[PDB]
Amino acid sequence: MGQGTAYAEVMNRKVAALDSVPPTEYATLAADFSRIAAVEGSDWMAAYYTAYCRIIPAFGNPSEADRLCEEAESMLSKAESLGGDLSEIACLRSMAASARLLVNPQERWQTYGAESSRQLAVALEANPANPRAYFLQAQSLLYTPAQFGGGKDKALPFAEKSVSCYAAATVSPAYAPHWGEQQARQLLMLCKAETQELVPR
Repeated sequence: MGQGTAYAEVMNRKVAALDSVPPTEYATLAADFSRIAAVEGSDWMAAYYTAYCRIIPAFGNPSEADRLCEEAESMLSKAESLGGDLSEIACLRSMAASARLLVNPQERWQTYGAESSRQLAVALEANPANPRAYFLQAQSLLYTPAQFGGGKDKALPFAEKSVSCYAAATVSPAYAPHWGEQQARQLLMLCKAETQELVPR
């Protein structure tokens, strides 16, 4: 609709639909972000979203999660090469390892779990204020099968951390990633399961 020709505007519409559209349909959008990245005038963010659109359905697609990881990883590498936010792409990389882990959630812990953990450490180091970095940490710790010495107990500060960050998350310029906001919020309930009565005020 209209010539547009603006990198930010093209992404603004795509990102807005991205939240609304089912994760299965990310395949359509991944291609578009990739198309944007191929053309000049694009930024690392286009690569970020391209990988994102592959990684999210990867969790629900163990059939070729590893193969789609290859595409996502290459795009992520481009983001890293350009000099974009390391933490944001680190978060995507940890998820990719996690998605591959789901194929065999009994033996993949040693390698893929480690990959996710390694990337998360990178995410926290790169951007210590990153909500997604804490979110993934809380999620990983919550669902830790005692392998990493985790548990909801260790996910307690991480779940609250990510949520606390979203509270101040103004979001800029506009097409900045909104994903994980709702997930972190519900994750906290899962992480604490405090269920403390607080109706009276």
